[PDB]
Amino acid sequence: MRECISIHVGQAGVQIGNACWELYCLEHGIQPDGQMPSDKTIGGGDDSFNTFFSETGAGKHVPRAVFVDLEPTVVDEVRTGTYRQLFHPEQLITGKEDAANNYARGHYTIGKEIVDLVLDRIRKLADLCTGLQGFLIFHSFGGGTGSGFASLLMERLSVDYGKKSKLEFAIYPAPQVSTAVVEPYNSILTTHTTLEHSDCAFMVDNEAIYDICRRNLDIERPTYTNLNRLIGQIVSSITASLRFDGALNVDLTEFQTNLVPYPRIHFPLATYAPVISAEKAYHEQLSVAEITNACFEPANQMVKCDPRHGKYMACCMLYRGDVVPKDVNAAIATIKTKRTIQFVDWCPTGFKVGINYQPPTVVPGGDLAKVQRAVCMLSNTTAIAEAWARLDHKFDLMYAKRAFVHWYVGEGMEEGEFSEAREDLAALEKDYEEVGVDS
Amino acid sequence: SESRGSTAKLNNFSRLQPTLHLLGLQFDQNVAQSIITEKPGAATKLLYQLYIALQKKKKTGLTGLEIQTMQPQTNLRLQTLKSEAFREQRLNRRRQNEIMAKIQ
Amino acid sequence: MREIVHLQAGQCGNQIGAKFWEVISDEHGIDPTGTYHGDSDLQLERINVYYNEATGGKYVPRAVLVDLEPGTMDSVRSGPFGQIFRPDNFVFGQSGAGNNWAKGHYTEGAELVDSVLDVVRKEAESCDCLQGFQLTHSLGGGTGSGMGTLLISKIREEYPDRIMNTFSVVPSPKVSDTVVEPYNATLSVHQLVENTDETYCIDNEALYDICFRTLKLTTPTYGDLNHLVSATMSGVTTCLRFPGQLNADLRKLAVNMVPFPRLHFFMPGFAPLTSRGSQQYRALTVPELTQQMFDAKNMMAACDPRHGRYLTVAAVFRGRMSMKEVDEQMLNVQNKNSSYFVEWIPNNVKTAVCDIPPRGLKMSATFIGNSTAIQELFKRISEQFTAMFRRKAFLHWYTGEGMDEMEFTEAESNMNDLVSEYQQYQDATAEE
Repeated sequence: MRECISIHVGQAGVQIGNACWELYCLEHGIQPDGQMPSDKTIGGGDDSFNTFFSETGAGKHVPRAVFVDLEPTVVDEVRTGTYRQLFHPEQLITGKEDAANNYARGHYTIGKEIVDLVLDRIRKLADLCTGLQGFLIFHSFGGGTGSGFASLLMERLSVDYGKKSKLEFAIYPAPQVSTAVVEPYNSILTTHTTLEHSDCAFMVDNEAIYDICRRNLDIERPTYTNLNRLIGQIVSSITASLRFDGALNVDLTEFQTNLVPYPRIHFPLATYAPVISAEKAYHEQLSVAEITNACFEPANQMVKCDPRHGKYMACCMLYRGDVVPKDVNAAIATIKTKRTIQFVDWCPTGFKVGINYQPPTVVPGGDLAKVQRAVCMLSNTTAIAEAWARLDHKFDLMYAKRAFVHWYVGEGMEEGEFSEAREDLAALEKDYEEVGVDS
Repeated sequence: SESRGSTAKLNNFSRLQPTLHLLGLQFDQNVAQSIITEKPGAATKLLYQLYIALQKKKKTGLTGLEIQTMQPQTNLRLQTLKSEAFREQRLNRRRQNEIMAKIQ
Repeated sequence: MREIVHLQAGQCGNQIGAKFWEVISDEHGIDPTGTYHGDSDLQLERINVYYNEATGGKYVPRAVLVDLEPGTMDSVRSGPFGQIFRPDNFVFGQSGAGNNWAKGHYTEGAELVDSVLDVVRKEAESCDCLQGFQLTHSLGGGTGSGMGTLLISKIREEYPDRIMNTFSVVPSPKVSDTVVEPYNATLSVHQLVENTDETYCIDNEALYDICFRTLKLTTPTYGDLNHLVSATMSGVTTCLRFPGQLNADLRKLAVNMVPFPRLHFFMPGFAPLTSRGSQQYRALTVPELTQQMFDAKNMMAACDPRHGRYLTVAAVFRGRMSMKEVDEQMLNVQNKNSSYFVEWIPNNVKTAVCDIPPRGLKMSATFIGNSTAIQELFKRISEQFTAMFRRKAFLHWYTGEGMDEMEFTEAESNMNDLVSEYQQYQDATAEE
């Protein structure tokens, strides 16, 4: 049935996968041992866990995910954890040499060495599953492991399965803050691969996460754990109608078909809400109209872009928790008449209604409080094109006299790829501009 | 359409009403009642009002289309035309019944 | 004997069908187990229309559930009456429709269609003689609209001498569930006007507005709309289910209120739609029912019939009142409201009273008519289709399936012809 396989490449991908798995096990009552030792007091677990987990003959659960990394330090860090008894060591492939924010090595001289093993692993995992719809590839554009290895693996998975959905989840180099320097070098080469060889791509950064956490959660000392929790909540909200049911189930295909207006424009704008802390979730009346209106506020977006600069192509609304249809209808009636929100003269309306009976849960030790209902937004607008424009400007300004390029030359790769990626991104920006222009 | 069949008269009056109201004259329910029942005086009175208003148009200055600068008219008259059609139906609630008797 | 085979398509179609089955089981006195628990008289003779006789008096339903997603059958089976149906009729695929009509018709409409044709053929051969086939679905997705038209075409090709009545859900620009919804409505309307006897317009926004401004419900949900459509269906079908003095049947209704086969759309509507606190202060009489069936407030339309002229009107009553009141009421309405119906054709209202009152309610009566109000929906659908087809947005998905774009061109030509026909028949003048 509705079963999917998750792919985790790089340190960020591995940590995101761990956060997702721990969230799933805590929300489904799955104990870290892998069995059900709860023989005295039950606390749930009688549901459809086959979507992500598997049931053995002895009452054991096996996670279905791919944990690959070129550097063994992350593998060892996860291995020495308290959840080591859950997964299998064969799912965690170590490596001698790593990329560490380098594309040429991890695409030619490092990633090409471990290919057959991961292919056999994913073939075994697919054979272990009956129904397959899409994949959950977790990587990063800054990390060389999540850029070179991810590109070479997805180029083969695309030619091995043309009928299966190919998703994407990674991190965008923020214009203001950054971690490394050669991040756009890997980004300019990864974007072409993700555009001309994938169906959809989700783009997020960390600066907006920092802004929203300091503005709502009001933390002076953030940490990666909160970011991972937010990402896992987003992923769970997106894939909510798969593990469970509701009034109107929304599968991966159901929203993916409409979320792609054109083969070249497949970069939606996610928006999770409410992103609030404990004290921010008690003295505050929560309805649907307010949170839906807040979803279109630029301050709550995880991409730094003003929606008012462009206009929307396609909108996809999702909901999770006790939601009443009349509230959704009233919110739709309100937003459709809002003059602030812009749109084209050709799409008066389009959206989805995903009602999920199971409300979002909480975690002991986390920052998210107990909210009766949740909402997730995936919209398509041209105002986000500035990020690619800024990235192209950076690539042009640092490619003028070839800063930090001689290494890529010595490793072995064509210099013409830089110009090819540049012209492809220029054409993509031109297409975005043309689509944004109305009559 | 001049035909004695009152559908032709409906066609005529549907266009006559806004023209009656480009002057602001009251196209009146009892006026149409006397039109169909042929009570002398009402339609004649409105026609004479229109006649002397034509004389007013020819008296000093602007044509009726240029007269619109005096007092803004078509601010609610857009709704008035539709209400005129609906009130022509309402006049049908009493007047067209005899015509429909032969057609039913 | 004379039995009606019921069909299911689309998740919304499945839920409304389950609601209708539960409603009729409760009305006719059927326990959730499967036996009989009624206490009436006409609930044993003509009970075989929707049921089948088996050992121990355990009647079985007659409805085939067609779907592409296995998640709907689990949802509908866990209900209080989900254990009584035939699991063999639950023919579900493995891949969802993805709100695609072309993909659902081509990929998921080739290797799965054989089973449903086989089972419906078996059901048809099981009985002696039949009248028609009822299919309840929605145009919002590739499940209802994707295979409902194909199944209707197949059954018309196999058995041309049957009734094809459906209750598909029309879309609305104000309340949308699919981005490519006008594409799917476009594709479905062609099959509806080419290979379908009759069709009834179903809207959710109008029902929501009705239950908000008149019923005044606290938390209106899909269950309320399912109950309302089930009640409307029961009131429509009581003409044959419970015979009375002036009984009617589906085929007579279809012949009498369809002036032209190209125009077979209708306007359904119930009447006693009152709030909870008003139920104990009401006057059960004829003029009130006539007023609630004539005004545009109680109709389930996201439109206004006052913009056009009434073409065909049928008032189906269900109770024990009289005969003279209905005719005098319609006479004085036609006398007064003369500019609301076609003048060239008198007596556009059909009289029909069911002597058997429904269970739980004494006075019930539905309103089935074809007024001139769907024209704006048709023109707005045509406008939105032209707008999105100009630059060909969201078209690569359909192109990759294999079907070309000429289908859209011929479809839009067909709607242009149909709307031209509708507006030039709207102003049906007597003579030159």
